[PDB]
Amino acid sequence: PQSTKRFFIIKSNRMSNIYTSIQHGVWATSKGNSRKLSNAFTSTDHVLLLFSANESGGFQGFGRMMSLPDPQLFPGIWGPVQLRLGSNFRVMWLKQCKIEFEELGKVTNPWNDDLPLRKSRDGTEVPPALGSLLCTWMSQRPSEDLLAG
Ligand SMILES: *O[C@H]1[C@@H](O)[C@H](n2cnc3c(NC)ncnc32)O[C@@H]1CO
Repeated sequence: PQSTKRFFIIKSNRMSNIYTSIQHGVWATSKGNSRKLSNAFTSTDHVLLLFSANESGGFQGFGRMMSLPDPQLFPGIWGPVQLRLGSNFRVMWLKQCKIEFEELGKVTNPWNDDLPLRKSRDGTEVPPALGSLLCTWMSQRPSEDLLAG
């Protein structure tokens, strides 16, 4: 499928990887999600990534996928978990913020089996009407210095 904008929820089990992503403009995901994001990148004008650390209760910001996975990009930057991930790709964070899932009220995702937004696994796609609004709301918040600490 070809389209203008697509939106994916990214989960991280460690805050340090979010900090590394922000400092270096890089991400990597599971091998299966890497194929999904790669297919989206080559078929979509803009692939937006909405970042939510595990057990953080919400989103820390969003960014645009800028390149395809590349084994030569920052090899091994995540440590040994690199072995369980696809290759690294460039991401440009467009906003760092704090928005809790609870602030959005009850929201479910029709592209993810009617699961609550807060129950999204890594790589979950959201429909464009919802994804666009999530990015708009994030952009309208004050920027948060996530690297504080
Ligand atoms: O639920 C997810 C998730 O939080 C985690 N995940 C996926 N991709 C990453 C990265 N990329 C650098 N860093 C930390 N955690 C990550 O994996 C589980 C699924 O096993």
